[PDB]
Formats: sequence, C-alpha cells, structure tokens
Amino acid sequence: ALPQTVRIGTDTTAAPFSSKDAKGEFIGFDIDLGNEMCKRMQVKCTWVASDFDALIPSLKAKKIDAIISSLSITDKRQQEIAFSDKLYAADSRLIAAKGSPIQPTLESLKGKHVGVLQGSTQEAYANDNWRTKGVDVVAYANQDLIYSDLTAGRLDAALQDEVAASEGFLKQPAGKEYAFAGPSVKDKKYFGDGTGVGLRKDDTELKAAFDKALTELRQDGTYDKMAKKYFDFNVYGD
Repeated sequence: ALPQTVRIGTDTTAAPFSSKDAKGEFIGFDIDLGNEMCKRMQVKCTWVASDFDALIPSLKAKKIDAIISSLSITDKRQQEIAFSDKLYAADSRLIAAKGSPIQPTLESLKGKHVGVLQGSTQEAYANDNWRTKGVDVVAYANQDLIYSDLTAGRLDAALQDEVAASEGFLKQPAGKEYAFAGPSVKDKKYFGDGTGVGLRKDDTELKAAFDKALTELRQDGTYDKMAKKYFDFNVYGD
C-alpha cells in the first residue's frame, strides 16, 4: 500500500528548487512539483529537510519514502534506487561573451581556453569529450575565479550547470554582457537523465502513483504554469 503519509526528504540549500522562505515554509519548483503530485495522488506528504548526502542513505534506511532534491537520474544511482519519470533537466552549458560563436563541440573549442570547477561533473564531462581530445581545459578550485578569469578574457568559456549559471552569474551585473554559447550538453553518465523522485526499488505502487500524477499535471498545463514562476526557458528539456 502507499504510505499513510509520504515523507519526502529535500536539501533546502538549493533555490529556486528547494529552500525555506521567511515563514519557514519549504518553497521552490521541487516543492511545487512534490506538492502538486501528492495532491493528485491523494496522499499526505511531509517535507523533511536533510543534507543532500544523507538523502539516499535515509531513503534506503526507510527514514523517508521519497527524495525530491534535484536528484539526477544516473545509471549508478539507478543501481541502488528507483526514479520517477523526469521532473526537469539538469544539464550543463557553456558560458561566453555575448556574441560568441562558440559551440559545445570539439571543432568549435579547439584552440579555446575552457574552465571548469575541479571535482565537478562538468570537469568530468569536459575531460572525456574535450581535454583528452586536445582542448585546453583548466580546472579551478573556486567558482569565483572561473568567472573572474572569464570576464578578464583569460578564459574563452566556462562549462557550468545550466540553471545554476542562469540564476547566478548571468543575472548578476558581472554577467550582463555574457550569454550561453550554444545549447545545453546532455549526458546521462555525468549529468543524469534529468532529475526525478528518488524511491526505493521495491516501492512500485509509489513510483506508479508519482509517475501518473506527473503525467497529468504536465498534460493539463500545470507543469508549465508552475515552472513559469521561476524560469523563462524550457526547464523540462526534451
């Protein structure tokens, strides 16, 4: 049977997906999707704040019943847990000066100076596709110096998480004359097949319930209306 109340863990340091507001309520697109799905499932849902690295251990231990915390659908996680259908994309994307002809391709980037945060999935993507194929990819300890070097002209482009970059640098003053160069880069290995509700593999009824609500709230326009509160682009992706 479904839980009497579904405990959903989430990391509230992740605006505009999951944070706390001035009255201590959970807010964001993850919260909006979770709340809207639980409603269509006709099940009680309780949000549970947790560090991100605790979420999958708490789920396996049955301390919670789902995870909605921008949890990327990767094959390695798919070895230990289940996911609903995709909630939205979590892909990466190049940033460069406005007007840059740069594309996220070997052919475009060869000879260009590309920065990535050391230890990130962006660095990993950049290593296999670009660094090892002869692109000058430089890893950085701190994101602040990536952007500083970009605006200084020391880099030509930075590979960043799309939404993080869209909400951070590109809305800050220093990013005013910067834009995404080309489209997002998609790769399940490194960025997952979007994010989804994390669930225990044995909880097949719960997965079906989330997937069903999610399809209905997408088809009747609710997904698009809720996403418009935070994003001026196709956050769902393909």
